[PDB]
Amino acid sequence: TLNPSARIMTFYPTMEEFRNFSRYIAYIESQGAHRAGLAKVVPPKEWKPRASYDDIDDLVIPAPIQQLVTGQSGLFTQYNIQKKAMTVREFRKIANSDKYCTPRYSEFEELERKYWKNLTFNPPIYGADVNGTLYEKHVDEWNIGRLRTILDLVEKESGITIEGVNTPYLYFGMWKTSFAWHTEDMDLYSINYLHFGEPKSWYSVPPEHGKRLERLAKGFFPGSAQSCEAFLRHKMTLISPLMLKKYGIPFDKVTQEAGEFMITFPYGYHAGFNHGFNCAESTNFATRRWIEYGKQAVLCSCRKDMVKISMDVFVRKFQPERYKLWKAGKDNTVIDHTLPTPEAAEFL
Amino acid sequence: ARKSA
Ligand SMILES: O=C(O)CNC(=O)C(=O)O
Ligand code: NI
Ligand SMILES: [Zn+2]
Repeated sequence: TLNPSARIMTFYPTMEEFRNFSRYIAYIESQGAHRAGLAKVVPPKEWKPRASYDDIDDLVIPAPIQQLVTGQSGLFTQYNIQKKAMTVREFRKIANSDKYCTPRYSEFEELERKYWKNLTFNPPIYGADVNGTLYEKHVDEWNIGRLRTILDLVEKESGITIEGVNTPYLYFGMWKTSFAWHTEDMDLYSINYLHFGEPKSWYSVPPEHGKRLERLAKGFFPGSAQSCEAFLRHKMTLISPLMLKKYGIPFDKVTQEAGEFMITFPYGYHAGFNHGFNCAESTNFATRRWIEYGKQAVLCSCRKDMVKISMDVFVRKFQPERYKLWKAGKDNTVIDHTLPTPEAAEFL
Repeated sequence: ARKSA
């Protein structure tokens, strides 16, 4: 019906559509965008999150990670080793230097090839997980610091703050820096804006096929699966498109350019890599449709202090008629990944 | 608790 091919969709809102975030997410879901697990949203040309990016050179990256990768035949494991702090200024110099810079290429496929050929050599440094926002306090549209979604009920009612989830994160990339296959904490949505710099390429598995990817990864890494059910949440596992194709996992790819938003959808598996020096800002968010995902999310057991959000406030507020049953462990609801969020009543 | 890469 709506995106029967489940391919990644791109959207081009007017400033008027840009004004209401939750509504536009509802709209693109009514168009089937969520079926791919990932979507691109290009803001109108007039919109800018900030006027200029040169006043940021003194911003500190407290905990850079060197990404060491081991593996073969399209299956890899990534070990992130923490490094001493540096500024953006210092990071740019290392990123744009001849050792870590993007190699020469004609078309994207070549660069993609070089990424999967070279990802275990010359480990790069990733400026990840930096608390902060590059938005300007007066930008009211699609502000990653305040999106006004129902996820706020974690802070506003329960008083809990979870860094990177209900607060913004910055990511300073260089060539070959990557993010492994994962869904979001509590299978939330995420939003990602590339502020400036070289592109970020993404891979995505449709939520309706997510279980097939999990079985695949379990088969490849049984030791890891025995130790933790949700081990993919460790964000250590890299699997090439050739392997996905070989084993019959549906997926799509898309490249994100400076000034573009990417939205990931509940239980969308995604992975990717940065083309060169860049800066991205990201956070999680939610809609009504997410509540059932949150209730059913399989979480990491093996590590201390992992992100676990109490679903109680959500069930209580948006599903009062199911609350008693849910508290009793008797809620048998099955998720249909193809369905849009209820907020799209008007659009359909 | 925080988000980790
Ligand atoms: O930008 C990165 O390195 C990783 N980002 C995400 O996984 C996301 O935005 O959901
Ligand atoms: Ni993600
Ligand atoms: Zn675990």
